[PDB]
Amino acid sequence: KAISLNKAGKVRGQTPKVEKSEKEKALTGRAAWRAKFKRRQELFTGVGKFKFNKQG
RNA sequence: CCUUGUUGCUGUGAAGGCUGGCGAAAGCCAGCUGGAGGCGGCAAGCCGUAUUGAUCUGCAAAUCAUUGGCGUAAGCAGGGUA
RNA sequence: UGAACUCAUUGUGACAAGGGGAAUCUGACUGUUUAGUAAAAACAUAGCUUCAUGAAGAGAGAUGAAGUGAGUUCUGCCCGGU
RNA sequence: CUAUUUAGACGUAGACGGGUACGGGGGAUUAGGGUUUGAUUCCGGAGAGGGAGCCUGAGAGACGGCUACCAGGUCCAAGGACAGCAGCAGGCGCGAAAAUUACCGAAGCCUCCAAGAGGGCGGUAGUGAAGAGACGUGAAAACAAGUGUGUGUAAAAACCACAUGAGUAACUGGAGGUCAAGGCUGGUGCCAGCAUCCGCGGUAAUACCAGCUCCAGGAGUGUCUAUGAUGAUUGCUGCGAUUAAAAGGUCCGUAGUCGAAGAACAGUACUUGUUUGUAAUGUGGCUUAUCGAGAGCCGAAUAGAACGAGAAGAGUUCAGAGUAAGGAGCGAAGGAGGGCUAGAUUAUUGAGCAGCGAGAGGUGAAAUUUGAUGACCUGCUUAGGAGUAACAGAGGCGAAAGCGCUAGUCAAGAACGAAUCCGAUGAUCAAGGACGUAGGCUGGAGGAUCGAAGACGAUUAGAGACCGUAGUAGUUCCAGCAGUAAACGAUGCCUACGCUGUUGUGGUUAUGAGCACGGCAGAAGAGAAAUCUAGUAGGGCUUUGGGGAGAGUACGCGCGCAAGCGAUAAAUUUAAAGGAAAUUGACGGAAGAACACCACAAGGAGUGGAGUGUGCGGCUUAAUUUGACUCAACGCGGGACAGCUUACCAUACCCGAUGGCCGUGUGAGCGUAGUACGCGAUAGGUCAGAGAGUGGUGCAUGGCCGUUAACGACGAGUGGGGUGACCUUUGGGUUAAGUCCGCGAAGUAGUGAGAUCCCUAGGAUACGAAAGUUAUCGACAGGUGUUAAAAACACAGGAAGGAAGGGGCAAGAACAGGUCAGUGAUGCCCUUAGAUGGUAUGGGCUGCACGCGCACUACAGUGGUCACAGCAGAAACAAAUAGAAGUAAAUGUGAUCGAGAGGGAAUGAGCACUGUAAUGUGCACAGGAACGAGGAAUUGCUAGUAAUCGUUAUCUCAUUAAGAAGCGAUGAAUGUGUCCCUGUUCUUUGUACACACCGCCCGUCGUUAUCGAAGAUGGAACCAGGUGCGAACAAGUGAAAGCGAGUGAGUGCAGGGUUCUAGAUCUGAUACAAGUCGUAACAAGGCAGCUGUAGGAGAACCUGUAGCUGGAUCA
Repeated sequence: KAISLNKAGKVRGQTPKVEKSEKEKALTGRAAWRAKFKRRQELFTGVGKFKFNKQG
C-alpha cells in the first residue's frame, strides 16, 4: 500500500519567526547565589508556601 | 529313467572348541584352533564377447589367430532304455 | 628374520603376470537361449497371492491349474459391460 | 641421541584433541562475602617482513652483522649493485578512534686509549576540554586577565618581586509522572514531530514548533558504547520446585560426596608463637612548597616458606560393650502379592430339531436393515472363545505399572512377640544393568463379544462428524522387540522434633494399653491467597527452574525391524504472558426456592373468515411529504386532510442588521389606466459580517415521556473478621411490601413501602322556611372459633369487615429506548431571490395488482313490521301540511310478517342543506353484492365486574364520528388453587468476557516483507601432518680433482581439520489495519474438556483404546 515523503519539515516552515528581545548580562558564581538566596527567604521557613513561577 | 567315468594349485576364513583379560551379574574384548560356501584368482576342460581381424575358386556346405566368460558344481560325458 | 660388502643404465630382469576412481538407466544373485548374422533389459529362480477337490498304488505340511518375480516399504477407488 | 633387552607411562578428581591467551607486582567497583580487568613507569619472557643456517667473541643462533629461498621494492651506462622505522621526528593507508620532519657543553645515568670526546637513552618546551587540584566573572566606597624591569634557565618561556595602565569577563540540558522547576501567549490540527519507560497530537496540546519567565549543575554540561553496581534476577554467607518456570515412571548399582555409644592412643593437616617474605602502588602518620592536590622522611603489612607449641574437633586401634543402625535366624499367625496343575454357576453369539403364523429392530422422532427359504418368542440338544455381577467399602496386598470363582502345589518377602547370633557390615547415587497400563511391531496358536479404517441410512447451507445399520485390523494366548502417559496425592530418599478428639486393618496384652500401616475433624503456627505431604531447622545425598515467543525445534551423535525415542542450540522478535489466587459486575443453551386471570388450569365474550370504516408495507404517479418496528411500531404522532392544516407537485407573484469601499436632489429609488404625469433619498452595486428554515444528525444534548416496576430493595455511624481489594454472616415461619416474628459478633437511627389527599357510599344536635344542603363521626381482624410468636380464614352483626371499594402520588441504579415534525429549549453540518423563506389559484396527501394490524354492521324468529305507552345520568330545544340535527335506547302491552319479508354493498333521474368553492352531509324513489357463525393461531376479564343498550350542554367540529374520554340503563358465569406453560424477582453455580456474548478466539488458503534449514554442482582462506624433489652451509676422506653424513628453507602431488560464501528449487518461523472459508476452545460453548498411542481428513480437527479432574459429583 502507498506511502509518500512529500510533507517532510512542514511545521518548521509554517511557524512565524519572532525575534529574541535583549536582556542584561546575568550573574555567575557566588553573585548568582546571593541573588537566589534573597528571593527564596520565604521557603527557608518551615511554614507557609513558596512558588517559584506563577502565571496568575 | 537305469548302470558308469571325471576335482590338481592357491586366496578369503562361517558354525563349533581352548587359553588370557574385564565385569555384581548378564555377556563383552584379544590371540590361537577348525574348515562352510550353486564364494574369489588360475590349470585340464567346457563355452562363444570383441577385433564387425584372417579366409570367402576356403584347410572347412561354419574353420583359424589373438582377446574374452565359467571352471568344489540348478558342471561335463560313454553305453542300455523310453 | 636382521646386518654388512658389491655392480655402467639395476634386480616378480627372459617366461608368466589386475588399469583405477565418480555417477545415472536396468535386471536381485549363480544358471539358460535363436547348432550357421541377435547372449540381452528376454527365460528361469527363491519368495508372495489366488483357484479346484476327501478322489487314489498318492490322501490336504496332499495333488493338480494360473499370475507376479529375492529381501525392505506400500499395494487407493469401481461389479455399470464381458 | 644411538645399539640390544623389559612393557611400561597417562586418564571421568577430565587424559588426548580443538578454541583462546605475554605472566605477575597491581587497577576499577565495593558495609561484609564478592564481580570484573591488567598492551601500558618495576621484574621476568619472546620478536625484529616470513622461515631456516652461521662466523667472531668471555657472552649472539645478533638483524642500525653475514648467507640462501619466498613475498615485496630501489638504482643503472643493462653488464651489475643496494636495501628492512614493533628507535626519534615524519608520510600513506585502515578505521568510531591518538601530538613537533622542535632546543639540549644543564639535571639522571651508560661508553671509551680520556683533567676530554660521544648518546633522539634521558631532560626542556610546543600540541589536545581523555584524568586530578586551587581560583576570576564585582564590592558598597573602590575589582582577574595587560605592560615594563629584575628573577628564573643550558638558553629560554611560564612562575614569583616591584612599578605602570585600566574596568573587560557563561554556557549546556530541562520545566505531564518517575524527577527539581509554567495548565502563560501565538502557530499546527493522529499532520509535522516528541518520547530510555509510561504516553502526547483527530482546531479548547502545562508533553510538537517558537517567544517569555522559572529550575539544575556550572568552565563546563548533553549523547553513544563496553563494564561494576541496582540484584537475595546465580543465592558460600543468601533464592526457589502442590497450583506461578521447576522432584527423574519404579528399582538395583560403581566412581563421587557423607557416616554410632564407651575406653584409650598418636601428631601430618588444624590453630598459634618466633623468624623470614613487599621497590612503586595502597595503608597509619609527621615535615616543607601562599593554600590544596604534589614532594620528602617514618612505622606496620598479604599470600608463600623455616623451626617450635597446644590437643577440643577430625583421625587410628581395642573388646568382661552390645542403637527406637543393619543383616542372619526362631515361634504363632494374616493378605484380590506372584508362577503352575486340575475343575465350576450363569451369560452373549452360532448351528440342529419342535411348537405358533405376522411382524421384529432402533430412536428425541424416524429411515437404512431383516421376515412366509417361517422371523420374533417358548422348548430341548449341542460348539466355541472371553469374563468372574450382586457381597464390595475414603477395605486389603504389591517397588511402581498393577491384583477379585474353587481346590492342590512351588519359591521368596513385610509386620508382630521374645534374656537367639554376628559386629559397622551403613545413607544417597553420574556411568552401567533389570521391570514398565494401553496402543504399536516380528513370528506361531486361535477368533464368542466389542470395534479404528472403509461403506451406507438420516440431520443440515454443507456434514466429511455427532445418531442408526453393518464391517475389517486389532481386542485373547505363547516367544520376543519397543520405552511413552494428567505413569498425579501435579508434593524425591533416608533421619529428627512436634496438640487433641474420633474411626479402621493385623498381631500382642498387667485388659490399663502399645507396635506397624491408614482415614477423618478441629487447633496452633505457616503462606500472596486458595489451603496445609506446606509447622520447627546451616542434618546428609541426588534430580531440577531463572520474562514471553522461536523450541523441546535445527545440526551432529547413541539406541530401535519400523513407528520413533533419548539428549539438546542459534539467528530473529516482543512489554508483558487466555502467568497465579482471591474481589465486584456482565453473560450462560444451569441448578433451587417464590409469585401473578395485563400467567396458566376450570369458567364467560370475542379476534383470525364476509362487506364496509380506518392505519401499515408494496407498486404507480407531476406529487402520491413523513416518524415509529418483540412486549414497550400499525383509529399512534391529540394524524375525523374540499380551502387552511401541509412538510409534497404545477403555474404565478412577493422579500435583505451593521461596517468598509464605489454613486447620488443636475434626482439614489417609488406610485400609475406606465412612459407622462404624481412622490421624493426612504429604500443604491461590491467585499466582510449578521440576524429565517415542518432542511440533516436523539450515536452531540436538555427537558418530558415510556420501560426494568409498581419491584423490595437501599444508603449512614459505631462494633467484629481479612494483608488487602471485601463480608457482617447458618438463608426457619409471615405480607401486597426486609411487611414482620424468631435467632445471632453485632447494635442504633432514616429514605422507599407504609403512613400521609381527593372523589363515591352512611350520619344533624348545625342552617333554611323551604322540603335540600353540608358534616373532627363511623371499621379496629374488634367479636366468636381455630392450643409458640407474627398473620389468616370462615361466620356474625353492621350504611360500610380483613390494604372498606376506585383512583392519585410514588426509591436507587439503568437504557448509546422515543421525540431536533411541540417549543424564541439546543451543539455541529447544509440551503438562503432562479430560496430548502412566505403568499395565491389549482392538483395531491383520499391513486390501486396485492400482503398485514385494529374497529363497525351482520349472518335472523331469545327475530322484522304497525301503533301505543313509559323510565336515566337530570333539568336549555324559533317556526315547519311528504321529507329534508336534537331531551334516550334497549324496554312494556297489542296487532301484524313467516324461514334469505334477515342484510343493505356497487349504481340511476332527481329534491334540499353547509360552504368562498362540493368533491362532504341530509331526504324521497328505485336497485338489490358477499355473508347461512369463521383454518393455523391469538386477546382481555373475579361483581354492580364481563357482555348488552343508548346518550353526550365532553374532546375534535362551517359542514363532517363507525375515534378517544366520560356517563348512566339492563345485568352474568367459574376457582378460591398451582409453578406444568409464559414470563418476572432472590439465593447457591461456571468463566480465557470488563470495551462486558453484537464479547473473546483457532487453523488452512491468497498477497507482501524479514531471518533460518535442506539441496545436484562449488569457491575461498588458514592450520598441522604424509610422501617426492631439493638452495645454502658443511664434519669426515683425499697431494689434488673430487666425494659427501648431517642441519634444512622453499616447492611438487594426494588427503584431512577448521571457519566463511555461491546455488535452480523446496520447506520452517515471525510481522502482516480489518482479504477468503468455516467456527475448534472459553457457559453442560450447544458431542464436558485435557494427556499418551494408532488410523483418517480442505482446514480448524474427527474416530477407536487405556488414563486424569485442572468437572457439571467431597453425598
